[PDB]
Amino acid sequence: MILLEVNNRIIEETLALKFENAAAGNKPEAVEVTFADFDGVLYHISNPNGDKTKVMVSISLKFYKELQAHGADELLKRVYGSYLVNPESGYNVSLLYDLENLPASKDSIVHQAGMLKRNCFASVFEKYFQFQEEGKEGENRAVIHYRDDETMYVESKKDRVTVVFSTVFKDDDDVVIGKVFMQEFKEGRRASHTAPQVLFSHREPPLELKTDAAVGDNIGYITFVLFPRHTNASARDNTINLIHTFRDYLHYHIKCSKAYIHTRMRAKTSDFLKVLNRARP
Amino acid sequence: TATLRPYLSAVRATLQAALCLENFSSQVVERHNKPEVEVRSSKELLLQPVTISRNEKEKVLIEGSINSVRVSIAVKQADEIEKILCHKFMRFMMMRAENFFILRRKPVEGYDISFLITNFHTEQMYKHKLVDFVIHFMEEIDKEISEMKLSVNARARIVAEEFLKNF
Amino acid sequence: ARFRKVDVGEYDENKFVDEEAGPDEGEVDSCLRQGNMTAALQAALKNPPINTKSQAVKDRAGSIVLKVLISFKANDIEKAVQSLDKNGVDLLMKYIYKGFESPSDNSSAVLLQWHEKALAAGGVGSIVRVLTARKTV
Amino acid sequence: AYHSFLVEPISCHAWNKDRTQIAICPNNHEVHIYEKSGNKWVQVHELKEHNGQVTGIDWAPDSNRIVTCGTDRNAYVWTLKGRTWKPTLVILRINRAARCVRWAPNEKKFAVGSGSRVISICYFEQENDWWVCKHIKKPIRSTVLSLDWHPNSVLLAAGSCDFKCRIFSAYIKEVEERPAPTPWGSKMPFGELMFESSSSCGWVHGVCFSANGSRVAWVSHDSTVCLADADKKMAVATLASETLPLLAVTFITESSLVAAGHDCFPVLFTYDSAAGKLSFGGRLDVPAGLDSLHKNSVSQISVLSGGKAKCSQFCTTGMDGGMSIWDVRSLESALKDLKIV
Amino acid sequence: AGRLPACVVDCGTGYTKLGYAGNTEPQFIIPSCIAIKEVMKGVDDLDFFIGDEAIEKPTYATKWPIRHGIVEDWDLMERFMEQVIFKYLRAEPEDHYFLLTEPPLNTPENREYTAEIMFESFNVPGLYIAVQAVLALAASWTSRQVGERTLTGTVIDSGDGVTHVIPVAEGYVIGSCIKHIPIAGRDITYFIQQLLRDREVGIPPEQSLETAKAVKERYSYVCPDLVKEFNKYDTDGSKWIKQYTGINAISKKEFSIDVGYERFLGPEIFFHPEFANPDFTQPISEVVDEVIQNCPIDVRRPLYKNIVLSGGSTMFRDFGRRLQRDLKRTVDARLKLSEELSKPKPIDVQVITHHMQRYAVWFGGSMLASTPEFYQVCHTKKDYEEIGPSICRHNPVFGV
Amino acid sequence: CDNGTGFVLLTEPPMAIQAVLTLYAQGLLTGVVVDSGDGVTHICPVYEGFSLPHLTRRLDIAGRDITRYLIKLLLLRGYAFNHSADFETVRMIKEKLCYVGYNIEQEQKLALETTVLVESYTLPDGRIIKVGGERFEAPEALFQPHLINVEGVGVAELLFNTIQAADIDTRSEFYKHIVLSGGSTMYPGLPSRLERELKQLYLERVLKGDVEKLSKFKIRIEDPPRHMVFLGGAVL
Amino acid sequence: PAYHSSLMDPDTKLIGNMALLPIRSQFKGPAPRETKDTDIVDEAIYYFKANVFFKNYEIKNEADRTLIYITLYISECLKKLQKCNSKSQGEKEMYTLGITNFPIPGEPGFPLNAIYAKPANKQEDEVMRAYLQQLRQETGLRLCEKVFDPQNDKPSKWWTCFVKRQFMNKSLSG
Ligand SMILES: Nc1ncnc2c1ncn2[C@@H]1O[C@H](COP(=O)(O)OP(=O)(O)OP(=O)(O)O)[C@@H](O)[C@H]1O
Ligand SMILES: Nc1ncnc2c1ncn2[C@@H]1O[C@H](COP(=O)(O)OP(=O)(O)OP(=O)(O)O)[C@@H](O)[C@H]1O
Ligand SMILES: COc1ccc(N2C(=O)CS[C@H]2c2cccc(Br)c2)c(OC)c1
Ligand SMILES: [Ca+2]
Ligand SMILES: [Ca+2]
Repeated sequence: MILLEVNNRIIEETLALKFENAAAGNKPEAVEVTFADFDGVLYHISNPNGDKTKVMVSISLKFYKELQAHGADELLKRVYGSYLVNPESGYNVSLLYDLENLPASKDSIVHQAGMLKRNCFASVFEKYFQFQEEGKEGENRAVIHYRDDETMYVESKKDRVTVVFSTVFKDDDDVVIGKVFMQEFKEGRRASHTAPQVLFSHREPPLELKTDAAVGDNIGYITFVLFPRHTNASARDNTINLIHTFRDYLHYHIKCSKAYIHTRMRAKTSDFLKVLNRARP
Repeated sequence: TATLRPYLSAVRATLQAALCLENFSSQVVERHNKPEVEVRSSKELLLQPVTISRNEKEKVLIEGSINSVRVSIAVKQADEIEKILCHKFMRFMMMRAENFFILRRKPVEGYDISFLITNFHTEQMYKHKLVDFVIHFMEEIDKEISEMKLSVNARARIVAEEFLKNF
Repeated sequence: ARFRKVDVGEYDENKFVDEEAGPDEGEVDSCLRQGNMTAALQAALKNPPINTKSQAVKDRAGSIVLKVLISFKANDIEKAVQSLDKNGVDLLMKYIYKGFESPSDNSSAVLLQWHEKALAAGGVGSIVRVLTARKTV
Repeated sequence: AYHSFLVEPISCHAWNKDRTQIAICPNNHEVHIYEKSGNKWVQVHELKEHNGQVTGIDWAPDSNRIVTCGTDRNAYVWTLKGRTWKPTLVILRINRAARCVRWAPNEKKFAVGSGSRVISICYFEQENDWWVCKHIKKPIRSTVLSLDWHPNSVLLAAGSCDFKCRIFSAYIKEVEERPAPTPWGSKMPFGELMFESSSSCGWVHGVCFSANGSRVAWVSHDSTVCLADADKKMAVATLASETLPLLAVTFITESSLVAAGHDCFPVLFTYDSAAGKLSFGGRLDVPAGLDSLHKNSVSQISVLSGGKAKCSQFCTTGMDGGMSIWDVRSLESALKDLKIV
Repeated sequence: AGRLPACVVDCGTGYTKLGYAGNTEPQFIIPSCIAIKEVMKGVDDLDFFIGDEAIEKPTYATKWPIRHGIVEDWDLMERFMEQVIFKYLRAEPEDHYFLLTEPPLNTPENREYTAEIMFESFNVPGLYIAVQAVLALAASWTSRQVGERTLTGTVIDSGDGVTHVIPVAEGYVIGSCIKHIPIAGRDITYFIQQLLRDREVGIPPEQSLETAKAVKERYSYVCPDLVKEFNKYDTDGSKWIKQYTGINAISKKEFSIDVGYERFLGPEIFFHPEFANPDFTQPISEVVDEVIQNCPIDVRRPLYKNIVLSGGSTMFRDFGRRLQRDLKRTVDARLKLSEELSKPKPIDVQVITHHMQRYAVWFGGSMLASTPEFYQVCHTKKDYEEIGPSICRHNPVFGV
Repeated sequence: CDNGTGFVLLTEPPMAIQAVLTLYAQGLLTGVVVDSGDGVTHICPVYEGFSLPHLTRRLDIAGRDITRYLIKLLLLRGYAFNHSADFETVRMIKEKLCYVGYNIEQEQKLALETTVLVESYTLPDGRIIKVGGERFEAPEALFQPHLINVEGVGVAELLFNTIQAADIDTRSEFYKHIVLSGGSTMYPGLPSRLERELKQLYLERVLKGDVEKLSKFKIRIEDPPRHMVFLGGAVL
Repeated sequence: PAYHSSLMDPDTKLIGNMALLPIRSQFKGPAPRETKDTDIVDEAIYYFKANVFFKNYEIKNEADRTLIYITLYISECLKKLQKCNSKSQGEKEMYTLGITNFPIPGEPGFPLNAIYAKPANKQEDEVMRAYLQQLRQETGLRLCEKVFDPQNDKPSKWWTCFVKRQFMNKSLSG
C-alpha cells in the first residue's frame, strides 16, 4: 500500500454488518464502539437511548469550527440529507441509520459513511476551487489546524489554488529523511509535468502565510499549487482525496522507510554474525 | 580512494600485534577475572594506546592490555543522511551485542563503534580471523551505509511520483 | 556511604610504578636543503625525548621527524628506511603512530606510506614495541 | 608430529620420568593424564580437586609426584596410591591466583608464582605431616608469570609483569644445605636477589636456566629474547624480533634456545659466547588458514630427551589444544641451513 | 487516558485481534497471515497484503509468521504492523499508547526487538507488552461465578496452535510449571475433515478443510459419554443428524452433506488425544492436574478453584463441564487412595466459563488499557529513549 | 556434628561455640569471625581462648536473602520465576554465577557498557537464560541492606564498629585476624571487598583523613580454602 | 478411557486366558447358554463405534479379551458387509465369513499374541477354535439387522464409515 485510503473501514464494516442483518430479518444486536482516525479524530458508533433499530455514527474534530466557517455544514447536508441529525453531545457530526427503513442500495450509503471524515474536509477545498473558477480574487485564505501543532492554509489566486501545510518532525533525524522526500516532490514535474507543483521550506514560512507562522528547526512547510485541471468539477473530488491525505502520506512513508532500513540492518548484522562464528574452529 | 588499501593495511598490522592475549586472573581482587583494558586497575598491564588515521575524520583507536583489546572506529560520514544512517546502524548492532559477543554496548567517547576482544575470544577463535573480521567489518559498513542511502533516495522518488501522478 | 567515594587503592602499596631533548633542528634542515633525505631521517631519529615529562618537547621532536617524512618523495622512502638499523626502524615506527594522532592536510596519506615501508623492515614486532614501550615519544 | 587433544586450549602440561604419560589441563579445573599405547594416546586419569582453572603443572621424575596450582589460589601435591591419584593440600598463603609452579630438580621443594606478587617456596615437614612454605616477596611488584630452577635446586629464575627477569635464592635449610658457590654469587641466603634484568618494558612470559646454570634466558612481550651470562659479569645479550611475542623458551644446548609464542611456531636462537651476542637461527616449523603446525599460540615448551645440554626431542602445547613433538635431528636434516649452537 | 483510546493488538497463531481500548469486542479479527511477492529495490517491501486479503493472492505467497515452533521473521512482523496501523486501525501511531500480547514464555530479547520496532519505526508514545494469561484471568472477572478480583488461577488457552495450561499466582506466571498440549482448533478441524472424507461425498476437494472448520464451529459440542451419545444418534437419528451446505467455488453451486458423529467426536480429542494423535495420549484434565500438582503446595487449591478458559477452541458447548468433571474424578480418586492408605479435606475444582471467552485476551487487554492505572505503569517514549529497550523486559502487573 | 540452619562435640549457634572452633582450626585464640550461612550472618570476636557474648553483632541478611534477591532481579529482566517454586533453582544460579563486586561503579560500567559479565545458565526445563550484572547485584545486599529493604549498615561497616567498640590493646590483634566462615562468605572477591571497605572506613572515622598514615594500617583478612566450623570440631 | 466388559463373573469359565462368556445363539459351539437380556456379543456391538477409535486398551478381566476379539471381528464384518447389496446377501456372507479359519492366539497372523494365551494342547485348541467361530457366526448375524437400513440394499453409511478404522491399530486379517 503506497497511497493511504480515504475511508474508515471500521465505520463501513460496522454498518455493513448491521444492514445485512436488518435486511435478513434478524433482531438487532446492540452496538457500542469507540475508535479513531488520523489527525486526532474520534468516532463513536452506538444506539441512541438503547434503541437497537437505530445506529448512530458520530465524528469529533477539535478544529471543526474552522471547517464550519468554510461551508462544512452545508456540504455535509448535501451528501447525507436525512441521515444527518443533530450532533451527539461531544461530537460535531452525527449520521443516523434506521435499520427499519433502509435504502434499496445499502452498499451505497455504507461507503458515504466511511467517508464522513473526508467529507468534513471537502468544503474548505470546494470553496476555494470555486473562488478560483469565478475569478474572485482577494478572498481571505482559510486556516485549518488539523493537529495541535500543525496547520493547513488554503488561498485562491488568479490562476491557481495554493494549499500550504505546516507539519512537524519529532525525531530531529526525521527532518533529514523528510528533506530527502520533499526533494523528490520538488522535482516531481520531471515525472509528471501536469501534476501540481510542490515547494518546500525548512524553518522558514512561505509568503502564502503573510500570519503567526511557526519558525522551528523541526517545522516543515509544503506548498502544493493546484491548477484548474486539478480544481475543476471533474477532478475536484480525486484531488481533494489526495491532497487531504498528504501530511499523513509523508509521515507514513518516512516511518515505512525506517522499517525497510531495519530489514537492511537485520540482513547485514546477520551476515556479520555468520562471518564471526565462522572464525570458530 | 587511493588511500583505503594503505589505511586498512596499517590497521591490520596493528590489530595483529595487539591481539596477543592470555588468560589473566585479577591481581587486585580475590578470584576475579576482568578485561584489564576496561578496569585499568594495574597500569603495568595496559599497553600503549595507538591510533591509525586515514584523514582527520576516519580513524581507529587500538588499546591493548594483557588479556583484552578495545578497538574503536571513527566511521566515514560524508553528509547528514549519512550521519543518521551510521548512528542507527551502529546502534542496531550494539543493541545486539550479546549475539555479537565481541562488540561493546557503547562506543568509547569520540567513536561510532567499539569492539572488546578478550583472551576468551582469542582462545575460542583464530585471532587472524578476528583481525580479518574487523577489516571486513570496516569495509562493509561503508558499502551498507551507501546502499541504505541509495535505498532511501530511490524509495523517496517512487513515492513522490506515485502521489503526484494521480492528480 | 561517604567513605565509598575515596579510592583507597590510590594509596595502595603494590600499585606498580614505572622506572622514573630531541633532534638537532638545524642538522636535519641542512641535510634536507643540503641535498639528500636519508641523512635527514637519521638526524631526525636522533636523541628522542623518551625521558622528558614535557609533552611540549616531545611534540617538538614529533614535528621535526614529521616535517622530514613529508618532505620525502614517495619513491625515496624505502631506500631511507632500509638505511636504518632495527632500533632505528622501531623508533621510526613510534613517530609514525604519533603522526597518526595529528591529521592535517594529507599527512596521513604519506604517513601510511611510511608505515608500509617501516613495517616491511621492522615487521609486526616493531609495532609490538610501540605498544610495549613504557617511555615514549 | 602434531596431535590434537581437544579443540580448546591446553593451559599447561608436564611429562613423567620416561615421557610415557603426559598431564594436560583442558582449559578447566581438571588435569587429564594421557599415556602412549602404540601410536595412540589413551586417557588414563582425571585429577578433579582444583575449584578453579589449573595454571601450573609439573611432574617430579623420581618420586613420581605431580604438583598443580590454579586460579582458586591452591596447590595440590598428587601421589599415586595403587591405581588412583590422591591430592594433598598445600596452603600457599596467597590471596590471589597462582600462575605457575615447578619442582626443584632435587624433588624436595616446589615454587609457585602468583598474582600476589610473591613466590611461594614449598617443602614437606614430615614431622607435623604436611606442606608449608616461605614467601619470596621483595622486590617483586606484580604477577609472577614463569619460573625455572637452576640445576643446584637453590637458584630460581622468575619472570613477572613488572617487566623483569630475576634470580632468587630459594635456599630452604630444613631439607637441604649450604649450596656450593656459583658464578651468580657466593652468598645465597633465602630470598637473596642474585640478579635483575634492566629492561623496563615487556612482560616476561618465560624464563630458563641453561643445563649448567651459568646462563639464564627469558622472553618478553616486547618481542625480544634475552640471555644473561654469569661467566661474563652477568652481561645481557638482547635480540629484538620482527614477529609476534614469544611465550615460552628453553635451552637445547648451552648456546641454543628454542622458543615459541603467538606466531604459533618454534624458532631457534643461538648465543655467540665470544661476541656476547644472540642471533635468530630461523623457523623450525616449515610448511584454519595458517602454515604452522599449531593453529593458535604456543604457550609451553619442554625438553623430552637429551636434557637441556643436548636436547634430541622437545614438546610444545598451545591454545589450539595441540601437542607437538619435535625431533632436533630430523629438523637439522630437513633444514640444511639450520645451525644449532 | 487522554482524548484517544489506546490500540490493542493480540496476534495469534491463526488470527489477530485488533481494536481500540474500551470496546468489548475487537474491531477487526483477521487471519494471522501476510502475502508477499517472491534485491528489493524501489518500494517492493510495501507490496504485501495481510489478513483475508492475503490468503489467496494469485501472484503472492501467503506466510504465517506466528506459530509455536519456528524462529520469528521480524521483517514480516514489522511490515504486518504497518498495515495494522495505517490500513486497518487508521491510528496516527504517535498519538496512541499500544498494548501488544506476547506468546507464553516469550524471551525478554523478543520484547526489546518489539520495542525497537514500535518506538524506532512507528514512534509510539507508549508501549505495554502483556502476558496473555494475565489478560485471560482479568477477562474472567466478568463472570457471575467469580465476583471478586484475583490474579491467581489456572489458565487454559486453546486457540489454533497449541493449547496451554498456565498457572498464575498473584499475577505472576509460574513459568517453570507451564505445560502445553498438542491439540488445538486446527487439530480438531483436521480430525473432522478425516471423518467427513470417510462418509460424505460431494465435498469439494479444495474446500475439505473449509467445510470441516465450518461444521466444527456450527455443530460441534462435548458430550458426557461416547457410547450413550452414539446410541442417541443411532436410536433417533432424526433429532441428532444435522444437515450442512456450502457453495463449491468452481461451480458456485450448493453441496449438502449429513453432519453426524463428528459433532461430538471432534472436541473429544481434548479428552482422548490418542484418537487423532499417535504421539500424545494424556487427557487434558490430567495435564491440568499434573501442572497444578507441580506448583507450590500452598497455592494448589487456589489454582483448582479458578481454572479459566480462553480462546476459540474452548467455545465448544460443555467444554468446561466435561473438564471440571474429569478433573474432579482424578482428584477425588487420588484423595481416596490416600485415605484408604491409613484425611485430605476435599479439593474444590471449578472451571470458569464466561461470555467474553472467544477473545478473552483481547478483551482483557482492552479493559486494562482503558484504565488510568494502565497509563501510569506503561513505558513511555522518553523512558525508552533514556534507558533503552531493556525497560520493556518487565511489564508491571495490575488490576487487583 | 556441625548443625546448620539449612544444611547439616556439637557446634553451637552464636548468642562448643562455632566462632572459636573456626579460629581454632586456624591455630588461633584471638580474632574476629565473620560467619555467614543460609539464615543469618554474625560477627563473633574471640579473645585469647574463648568468645565474648557482648560486642558480638548480627546481620539480618544472608544466603536465603541473596537467593531471594536474585530471584526478584531476574524477574525484573523478563524471566518468569516463582519465589516458592524455583527457589532451589535460583540458589544454584546464585552459587554458580554470583560474586562480590570490588568497585561497584566499575562493575556497573562492565555490565552496562560490555557483555563480559553475561553468562548463560540452562534451566531444568531446558530454557536458557542470561545472567550478567545481577551476578554482583544480588550479593551487594550484604553491603547495602536497604537494597532488600532491611535497615542497617552492611557486613563491612558492621564489622568495623564491632572491632572499634573493642579495647585498644586488642584492636590490632583483632584487625589482623578476621576470618571468614560459612557458605555465604565464598562469593569471589568477598575478602577483597571487605578489606577495601574497612580501609575506607578507617581512613574516614579513625585516621579522620590523614591519608599518609594509612599505609601502616595492618589489614589481613584470612580467607582459608575450607566449612571451618566442622573442621574445628574434627581436630579437637 | 475405553469401554470394558462387565460380564466377568467369579464363576466365569476360561478357554486359554479368554473368558468363555455365554451367548444367546442357535449356532453350535462351547458357548454357555445365555439367559440374561444381553450378552458379550451385545456388549461389544453397543461399544463398537466408541471403542474402535481407541489405540490403547488395558486388559482388566479375561472378559476384556473376549470383548476385544469380537470388536476386531466386527471390523472384519464391515469390510465384507460394505460391498453387499441386501440384508439377505449380507447375512449370506456373514456365514461365509464366520466359517473362515481366522488365526487364533499363538498363531502367526493373530495380532495381540503377547496378550492372549496360546491353547495348551489339542483339546483347548479345538474348543477355542469352536468358541471363536461360534462368536463370529453370531456376531455377524446381529450386525446385519443393525447395518442394513430398514430399506434393504443399503448398508448404512453410518456403519460403512468405520470400515477403515482399526481398534488398537490391529486386524484379524493383518
Ligand atoms: N465456536 C467455536 N467452537 C470451536 N472452535 C471455534 C469456535 N469458534 C472459533 N473456533 C476456532 O478457534 C480457533 C481460533 O482461535 P483463536 O484465534 O482464539 O486462537 P489464536 O490466538 O489464533 O491461536 P493461539 O492463541 O494458540 O496463538 C479456530 O480453529 C476456530 O475454528
Ligand atoms: N559457593 C557458594 N557461594 C555463595 N553462597 C553459597 C555457596 N555455597 C553455598 N552457599 C549458600 O550459603 C548458604 C548455606 O550456608 P551453610 O552451608 O553455611 O548454611 P548452614 O550452616 O546450614 O546455616 P547457618 O550457617 O545459617 O546455620 C545457602 O544460602 C547456600 O546457598
Ligand atoms: C513470531 O513473530 C513474533 C515475534 C514476537 C512477537 N511479539 C513479541 O515478542 C513482543 S509482543 C509480540 C508482537 C506482536 C505484534 C507486533 C510485534 Br513487532 C510484536 C510476536 O507476537 C506474538 C510475534
Ligand atoms: Ca489467543
Ligand atoms: Ca553454620
